[PDB]
Amino acid sequence: TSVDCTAYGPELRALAARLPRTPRADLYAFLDAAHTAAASLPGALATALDTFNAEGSEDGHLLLRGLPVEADADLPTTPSSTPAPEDRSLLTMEAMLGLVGRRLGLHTGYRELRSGTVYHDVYPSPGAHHLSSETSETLLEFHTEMAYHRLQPNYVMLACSRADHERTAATLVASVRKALPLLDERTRARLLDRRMPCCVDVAFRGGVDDPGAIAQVKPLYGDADDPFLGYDRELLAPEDPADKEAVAALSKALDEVTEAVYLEPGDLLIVDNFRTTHARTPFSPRWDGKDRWLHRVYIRTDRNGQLSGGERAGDVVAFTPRG
Repeated sequence: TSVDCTAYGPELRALAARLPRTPRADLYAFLDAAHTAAASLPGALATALDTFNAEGSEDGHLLLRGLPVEADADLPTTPSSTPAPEDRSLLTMEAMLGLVGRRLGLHTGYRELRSGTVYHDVYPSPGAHHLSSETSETLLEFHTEMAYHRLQPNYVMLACSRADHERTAATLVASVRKALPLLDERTRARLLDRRMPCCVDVAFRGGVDDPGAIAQVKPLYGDADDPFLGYDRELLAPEDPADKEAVAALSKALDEVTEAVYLEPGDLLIVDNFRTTHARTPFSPRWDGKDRWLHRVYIRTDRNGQLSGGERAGDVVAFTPRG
């Protein structure tokens, strides 16, 4: 689902100007300012966000196009490392992630990931691990983000400050609502609410006492007529022949319903992480200071066990595997 925000430029630039200019120096105050400002988002944008937040969509994502973004020459050099300096001045796409993010829910950091930070710069880095956002030449395979984490976020938001030079990197999404109809009843029944072993990303490894402590992921769960999805192409490890068969059918159906989006500066993609897997195709970095640069945040909502009380936008949570 897409929303052309070009006409909202003036109003959005003004809302961004309401926010503290050094976000990380007091991130709780920054996100509180963004929440108050979110109540003034242009009506059609606010309605699209609230509708997506409550209902999701058949295609599993909400793409905002044409948000205000700095001209290329007016942006800093593309980052070469993580974490970001706490003194970094606010970028317009970060302001948009603050506004749009708080309209949906609570920004959340993960202790073991990206130094426990909340705003993550996504840029290519040499020798990247194959499951990493730092990849470029190799395809980043379809996966639900942190499917194995008890505190898995409802949304992953990606805002583009710079696209790759040749604009070849495409962000791919596959929605369980489009894939499900392609599966037969036997396959759906096998997957629904069925726990299967799942490895975790690099950041969360360590401390696994035995095979019994390995995370367990239900590939489909919830309402049988409109299930949530948990899938990770590389990490999910079905053991019985029937489970493998079922996961392979699910993998094929997701491939068959793949939708591609080329993020350009000013674009902000909201992925429904409980119903949609995402991936990114290959691109070749130039290592010239102007490589692809996205900003990523994770958003928790009141849906399914993400919150237990007292949480604030800006909190950083620790790891607990599902199971």
